[PDB]
Amino acid sequence: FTSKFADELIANAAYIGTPGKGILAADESTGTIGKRLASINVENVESNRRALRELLFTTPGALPCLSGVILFEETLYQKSSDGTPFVDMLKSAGVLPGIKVDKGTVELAGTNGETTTQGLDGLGDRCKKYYEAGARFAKWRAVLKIGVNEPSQLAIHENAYGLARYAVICQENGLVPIVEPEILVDGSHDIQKCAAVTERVLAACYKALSDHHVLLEGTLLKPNMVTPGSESAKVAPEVIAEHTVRALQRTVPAAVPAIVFLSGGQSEEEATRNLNAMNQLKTKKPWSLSFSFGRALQQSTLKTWGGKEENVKKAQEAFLVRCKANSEATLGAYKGD
Amino acid sequence: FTSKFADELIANAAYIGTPGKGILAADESTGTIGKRLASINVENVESNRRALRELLFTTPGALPCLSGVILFEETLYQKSSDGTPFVDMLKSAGVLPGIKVDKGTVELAGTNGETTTQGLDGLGDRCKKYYEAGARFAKWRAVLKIGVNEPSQLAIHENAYGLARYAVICQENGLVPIVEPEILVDGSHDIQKCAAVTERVLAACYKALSDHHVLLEGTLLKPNMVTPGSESAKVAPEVIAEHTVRALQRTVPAAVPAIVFLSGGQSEEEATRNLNAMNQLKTKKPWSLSFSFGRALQQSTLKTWGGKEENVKKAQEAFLVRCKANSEATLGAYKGD
Amino acid sequence: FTSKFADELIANAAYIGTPGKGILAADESTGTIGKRLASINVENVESNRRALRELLFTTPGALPCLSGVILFEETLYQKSSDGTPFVDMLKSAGVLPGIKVDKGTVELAGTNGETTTQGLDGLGDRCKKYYEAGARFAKWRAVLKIGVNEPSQLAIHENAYGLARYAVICQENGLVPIVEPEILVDGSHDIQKCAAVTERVLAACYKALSDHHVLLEGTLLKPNMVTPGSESAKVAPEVIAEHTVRALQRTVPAAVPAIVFLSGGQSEEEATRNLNAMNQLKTKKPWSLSFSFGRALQQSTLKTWGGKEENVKKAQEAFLVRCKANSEATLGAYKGD
Amino acid sequence: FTSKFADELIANAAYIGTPGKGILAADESTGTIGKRLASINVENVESNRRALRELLFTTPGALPCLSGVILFEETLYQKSSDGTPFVDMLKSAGVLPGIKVDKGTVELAGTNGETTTQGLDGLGDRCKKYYEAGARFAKWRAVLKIGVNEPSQLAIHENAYGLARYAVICQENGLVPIVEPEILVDGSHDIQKCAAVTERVLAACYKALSDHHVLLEGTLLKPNMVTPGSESAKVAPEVIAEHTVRALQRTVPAAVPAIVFLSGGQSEEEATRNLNAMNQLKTKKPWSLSFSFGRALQQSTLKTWGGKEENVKKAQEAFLVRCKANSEATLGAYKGD
Repeated sequence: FTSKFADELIANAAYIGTPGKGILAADESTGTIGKRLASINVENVESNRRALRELLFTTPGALPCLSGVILFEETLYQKSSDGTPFVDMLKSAGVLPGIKVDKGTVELAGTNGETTTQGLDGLGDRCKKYYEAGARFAKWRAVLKIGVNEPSQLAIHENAYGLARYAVICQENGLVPIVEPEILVDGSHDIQKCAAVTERVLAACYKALSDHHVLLEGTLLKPNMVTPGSESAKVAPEVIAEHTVRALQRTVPAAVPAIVFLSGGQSEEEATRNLNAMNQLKTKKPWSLSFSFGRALQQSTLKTWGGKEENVKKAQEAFLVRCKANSEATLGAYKGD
Repeated sequence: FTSKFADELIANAAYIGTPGKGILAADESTGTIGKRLASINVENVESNRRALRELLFTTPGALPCLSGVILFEETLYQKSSDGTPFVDMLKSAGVLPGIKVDKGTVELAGTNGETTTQGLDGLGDRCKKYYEAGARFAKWRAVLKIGVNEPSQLAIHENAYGLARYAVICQENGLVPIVEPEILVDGSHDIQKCAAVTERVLAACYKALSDHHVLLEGTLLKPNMVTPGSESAKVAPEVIAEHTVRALQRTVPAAVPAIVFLSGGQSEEEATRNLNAMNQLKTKKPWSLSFSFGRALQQSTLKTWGGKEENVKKAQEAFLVRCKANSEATLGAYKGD
Repeated sequence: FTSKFADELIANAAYIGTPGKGILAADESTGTIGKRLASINVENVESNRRALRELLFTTPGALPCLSGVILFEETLYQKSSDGTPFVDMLKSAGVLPGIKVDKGTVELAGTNGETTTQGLDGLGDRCKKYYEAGARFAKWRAVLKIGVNEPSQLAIHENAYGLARYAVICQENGLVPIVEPEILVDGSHDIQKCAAVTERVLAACYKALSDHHVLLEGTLLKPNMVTPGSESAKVAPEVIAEHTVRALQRTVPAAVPAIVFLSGGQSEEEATRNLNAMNQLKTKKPWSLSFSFGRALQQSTLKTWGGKEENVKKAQEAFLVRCKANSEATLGAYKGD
Repeated sequence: FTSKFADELIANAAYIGTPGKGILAADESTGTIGKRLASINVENVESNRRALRELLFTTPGALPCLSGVILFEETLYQKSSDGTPFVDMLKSAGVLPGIKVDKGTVELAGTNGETTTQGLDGLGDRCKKYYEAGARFAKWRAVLKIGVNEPSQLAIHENAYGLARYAVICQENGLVPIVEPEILVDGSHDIQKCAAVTERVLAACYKALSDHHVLLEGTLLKPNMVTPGSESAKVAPEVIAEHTVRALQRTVPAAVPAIVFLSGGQSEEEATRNLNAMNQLKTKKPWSLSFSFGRALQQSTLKTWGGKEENVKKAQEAFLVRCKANSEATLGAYKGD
């Protein structure tokens, strides 16, 4: 398998990992963004979703910190207040538009609330329409949990091979697949457990991608950082960095151009600090270590904004703060704000 | 000497050397651009200079290939057709605006047509106005020639210490100085001679910068590539690369973040190919090897454009071709057109 | 799985990959060395085997080019003419002694002459005795072939999991396992085929090693270079290098410290030139690229020596030539004889 | 200036900077070693100096940690107890023998106790004899002090140009020159002052080496680490590392293959820790950062070795500890002992 998009996939995937840049995940479904809007007393109508995404995308200074922005299908075709398609707004600034293509998760019978991710049906034709609409990368999220018997062989197998198949289809249709095998932080396991599970899961995913003949140079990885569980004592950025980078060195081929971490419920500042520490570690890292943050990029902007329009300039200043901080983190040059 | 701009100088100088980006030198005076406009039957009025710079700067896809654009003073204050100041147009795309600050050359008594560069008088106050107008780097060109007795000790000394003093003033006023000691190609000397002269000159320049207590991590170097003289047989990109990188390894401190080659006499394609070969050399290179090209970036765009407006879309496609090619060259990934 | 030897394994595996050094494979059994001795009219008695190994190991200048020497069990316990144990001779020069621990190959029923490698029975106790005798690394050779239906899923699976189990036992007993999945060069397949098969095989091997909880940082890889088949047209070193390094980038974790190529029927000079080209390639290589050569290091020495003792000084100068050339090749600094 | 030794100079200088290796400075004159021997109640006769250097050089395990050993003229021609010439002992183990060639310092009139280094007279003929005796590198120590008006322009100029001229003569006779501009720690100045003085001194030295047409690729630098003065509070290894590496980045061309730090006033453990921290700094370092230690390698060995021969095995185990620790420090892998 050589795609006709092979050169463009390799160029775009490498571009996403440009030092100083990372990805804004703005791909929250109509429901998920509902929750976010609720959490700051705003109705979930298309009026407000458009307003919020426009706030982000027209923040002075923000787009230059961004190699990519993950959109939801609605937003991919939406225009701003002045009739500018968001995808053009992105492109003008050198930002690749991305598209969430998974159709969410379902529970696996005979497991303890483990899931598999849906979305392969008609995915080829979707990806082609998305490419035609200006998308150049894709997202698919697989979710694994840590427990006594988790993640199970079945959960791993299903999620790895679901990611691999998604990756091929993406590449056939000119979209760089972000491979996202998220290991949830939930629990009182220690960082060593997280490390072992992350190592096992990534090794399963790269084996699957090899079996599916995926062009690794035309892909991205969006893994969790290796951290203690959500109920365990927090640990310094340097400890997160050591464990995380060691896990990646053990599993992720050099052919992969960039690793764009998910924040997974870490605070805005903590996510930045952890990423920074990874870029300050003197060790073999044959991939860019960057960000693909949603909540960790938007949380404080959502709050400053609240509802209406006096707080746009203030919320845009807040958004710039986090974009700039994460950009600095990719270069290992974040000093704190 | 610690500048209050020290952090911003270091961040901006590092930014210019971002993999995938380089500098467009669009800083040709009112007269020099006249020549270029003449050469394609366009009158040299402010109407057309603005139109040409706008053509370049509003090329879809081009700005993302550019970490910086060197402007002439006129262009620094000019706006586009839609009222956007060029410096804002550039910033929105993450491009640093730069300013040519030298006042040209004068001949040195007692030499064989060797020059020194003028421009120190009132330079501080100029740089400060330029900073306030949105400029964040500066350019000063010293010119050296190769002859039986050239470059002379006097020419070298004058040009190195003129550059050093310019560099300090720049940094005091928040402009990253591009240090440009251009060794002209004119003559029948071979590449070995060029190498020895380039090594001598750069060693003189870094000595001067040390004596002037310049913050090297807040500077840039725009040297000639090491090539045979104008009357000698041209040589393969691999040979240009070997001699050039060896010269830089011998002279340019690792503290300097990036080396942005001038194109000099070189064609569009030749400049790209030579830069690419440098980025394919596996050797210790503690600086970004990038581009600061004028004619090598504009030549084919100037021609396609000709005069008027049906040839804008076509000329912008031509400009994108060269921007994209040089961007690929900074990554060592240029495969040819 | 944490070994008590973990720190020493990681230090020794990293040591083998020291730039300027590689491995001499002198581990040919009593029969195989018989063939080699025959091929230059010498009887296969313990007298001569000792004489030949002593010739190699007492070559002025040779041992400094060697981070390791793979021995056969006989040689591990043998002394030189003057009562110096070879293992002390090696250690004095900073050379790690290694031990061949596989018991050869057997054919797999239902395949077309594909093999699996034997030797797991009592391997733990062997490795412990070998460690006590001064061995610090081990060798196990798996063999895969290329054909219409080869290598088969069964061959791959058997060889990968045989290597993995061998690797853990090694590490439990303080021997750095060289993981050697040799894909035989035999056939008229092209280099693209070799690339695809090498990529599939290595991916299967690292999956197995992960399943077996092997410490990658305490291992080595001895793969075939990626080459056209033995019956296909030879190609330039730079082509071998491009395909080989690409295959390794796609499959071998950064955690592995070093890759010591087998020569696999290449000539002395060709092996050196191919290794050199790999170290001249500007590309992400998170491991040392070195040599583990047998015939490619000894062939010309065997011949110069012949049988008799007038040709020792001459044969030792020949051996030094190849040691020195391969040492230079590890640094990318080999220019030809 | 092209030496006939140019290839061998470049290969040997690069060899000295092999990761995992550094230099033992055992070159203390008849007087200086007197002091060391006195300090542990041993008479300064050639009997005992030989015994001490033999102790070091015949330590099981030590030589593999060493790319070079700097000798005093006496030791260069000495043999061990068993008739083995030291230079053969070194070579057998892959260690380059080096020779101290300066003839000590003299005071500069019109300065405040500043010195210049002697030794240029007949140095060519000495270097040639030394090369013939098996030496392949050389050492010359310049001494600078830090005061209100020190180091003076005159002291710097004299020492830089003395080093440059020494370097040329070395290279003409096939010895890699170690350039050693030692800035003494004496005083109450802070680390920032040491940094500024080290940067000024090194910049003067590389300017001089350029003027003298020295082949940088065939040289070594032995500078002080950047530290607080002798009367100021000691500072953490990370702070030493940051200031030291920054000073070198600012001044030492990439063409120089290795920087072999002098230990100066530092303890064994402190020297190792500081070196290690430099190799753990994530920053552009286009040279090997290694060691050329005297006191920091020998101090604890001198003490364990009382004078008599029952304490040799114990003192050799102590010497191995420091060799092993510094070797690990060159790799950034020292964890403490």
